[PDB]
Amino acid sequence: SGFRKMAFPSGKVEGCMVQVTCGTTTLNGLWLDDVVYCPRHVICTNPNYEDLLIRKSNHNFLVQAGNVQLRVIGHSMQNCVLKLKVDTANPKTPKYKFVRIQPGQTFSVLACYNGSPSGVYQCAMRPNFTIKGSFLNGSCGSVGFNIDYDCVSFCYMHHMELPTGVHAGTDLEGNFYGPFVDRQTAQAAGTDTTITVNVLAWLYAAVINGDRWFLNRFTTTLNDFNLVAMKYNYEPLTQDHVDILGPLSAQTGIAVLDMCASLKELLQNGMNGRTILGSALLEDEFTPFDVVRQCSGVTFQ
Amino acid sequence: SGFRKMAFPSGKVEGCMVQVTCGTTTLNGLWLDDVVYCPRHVICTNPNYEDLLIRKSNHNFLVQAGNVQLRVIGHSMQNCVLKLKVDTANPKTPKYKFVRIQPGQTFSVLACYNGSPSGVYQCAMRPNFTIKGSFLNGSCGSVGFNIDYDCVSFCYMHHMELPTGVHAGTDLEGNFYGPFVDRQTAQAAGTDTTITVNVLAWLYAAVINGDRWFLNRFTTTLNDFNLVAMKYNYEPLTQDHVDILGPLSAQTGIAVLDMCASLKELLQNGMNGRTILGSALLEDEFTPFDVVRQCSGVTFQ
Ligand SMILES: *CCC(=O)N(CCC(N)=O)NC(=O)[C@H](CC(C)C)NC(=O)[C@@H](NC(=O)OCc1ccccc1)C(C)C
Ligand SMILES: *CCC(=O)N(CCC(N)=O)NC(=O)[C@H](CC(C)C)NC(=O)[C@@H](NC(=O)OCc1ccccc1)C(C)C
Repeated sequence: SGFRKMAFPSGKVEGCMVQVTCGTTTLNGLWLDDVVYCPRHVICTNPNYEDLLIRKSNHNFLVQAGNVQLRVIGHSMQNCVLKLKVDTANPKTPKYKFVRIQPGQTFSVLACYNGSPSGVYQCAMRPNFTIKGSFLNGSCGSVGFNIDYDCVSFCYMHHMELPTGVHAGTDLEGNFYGPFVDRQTAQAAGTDTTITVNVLAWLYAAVINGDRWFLNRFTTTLNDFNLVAMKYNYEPLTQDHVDILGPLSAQTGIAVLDMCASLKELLQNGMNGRTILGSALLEDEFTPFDVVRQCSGVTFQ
Repeated sequence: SGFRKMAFPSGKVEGCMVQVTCGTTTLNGLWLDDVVYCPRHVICTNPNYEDLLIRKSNHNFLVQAGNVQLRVIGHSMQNCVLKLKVDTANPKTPKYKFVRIQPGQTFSVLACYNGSPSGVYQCAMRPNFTIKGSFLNGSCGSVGFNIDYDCVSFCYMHHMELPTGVHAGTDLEGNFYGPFVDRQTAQAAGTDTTITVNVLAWLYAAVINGDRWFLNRFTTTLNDFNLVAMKYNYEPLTQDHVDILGPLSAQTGIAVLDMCASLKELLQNGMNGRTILGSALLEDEFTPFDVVRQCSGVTFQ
């Protein structure tokens, strides 16, 4: 027992991280097979990146993999990522896929500086397509991922920090999550919501772990719950959401709509001093899969 | 910016994890050079472990390192750990040290099942020598660690779960943290406290990240603060604690005793609906070093 914001082991990703330097810009690069993927704003000197990239050579790009020079033999822009063809394949390349995630889904971030792993932490993709990350200068190029047995599902690469301290990047094809662009404009995250199905998943994590004080005798229809959800800036709850909670429902014996009734009183009455899994807030950054994995015993290799 | 419960990259530890099986017990083993360290209750069949270990052979112990058999050529008890001498050194052994930590200090846990990494998360050693971990059956043998440049400071190996859902283990010499033993008795964690210097470190993390609403014009002496600390089951604050916060003090310009005054009103008045770094609680599982590392940019390799 216990419940913790837990990341995937980072070792498979640590082996793909590299330092890309061209001009006076240094950022992080992701090395898979013979390509280094990195943010295109590593390119020298409002920008017309196609224009600025024709102006570059291969030798402009200094790729450090630990202590080893990586000779770039080609380059190419893919949306907002750069793809640097190097003469050596990464012998540590894990099995991988580039998969775009939905808001509501979570991933682990390996924050990196100068191609060196710094820390690992778990995030979710916010309804407004930002992420509440932890990133300093030089962190761009650091990737978000999930593991599924032995396969690394790369889903995010980090690009910029928005004025609210939240973070914006792209999937690994260079397509930004959300209405964000890799320049300097007055960009701001849009109004965010709470991920209802994630909060419900976490209430089931609380019940699996013996926290039951918020449980209750009441029930409610889907439509009535949803009337209280929007009132509190919570995402609508769909029937699929309810089916995805089925396993947690059936394991704890609490009907999904019954757990909704409890979320209703929690939203309407607050938490009256108590805590749920050591939190005084309704946590929304655990999916039903995260809960089932942490409270069943699933591994990865 | 941002502030997140961040772990060290786990890759260096992932490479040391192995599955130890003897009898019908399977747990996790830590493979460094030619020794596998593991909890001694892997031993077969209230126990007199010296008695039960003379009754074992080397071949009793099945060590799996991924897909590879590891031949045990010797064994030995060290307090509550077992040391299994194997015929092959771990070529992935990082530079390491076995260091015992103090309550108040933090570490990253690589939870493992059957010798396979499952997740990584950040913990602290509670004042009562437990840890609020996240562990299921078969997790014992999983280690806690810190990284310092390239060196892995192993500090914890996990052994058991206490009735409150909190966790107890040993440093890597087999000496338990706290008055806990590796058998089945009516053991229970003792009354815990809050790590004051850690909460103050986190208030500075909040101020470094733009959360300032709890700041205030007031000051207080050390003795007066400590009168309010004990009243709220908070650890006493020593002068050394204040010196260890010096850098955070000097970086934000807020005197340590001034930050104490703010912690006083927070304890006495609560948080009045607001949140600090996205928490509705006063967090105590970040040390001053954790804050400085996350809000300066430090890496490890
Ligand atoms: C690649 C460098 C890096 O490490 N970045 C991540 C920084 C972080 N803390 O997440 N990325 C940047 O520093 C980028 C570099 C550009 C070439 C993309 N710049 C930023 O993220 C700035 N943010 C920003 O400009 O957002 C748009 C904006 C501009 C003006 C007013 C409001 C919003 C940030 C200030 C460093
Ligand atoms: C090594 C097996 C393992 O995975 N463990 C970690 C379990 C966990 N969730 O952290 N360890 C155990 O299961 C140990 C095995 C013993 C051989 C050490 N057992 C426990 O942790 C039990 N806890 C326990 O007995 O605590 C003492 C106690 C006994 C009776 C009443 C109150 C307290 C636990 C019930 C599995």
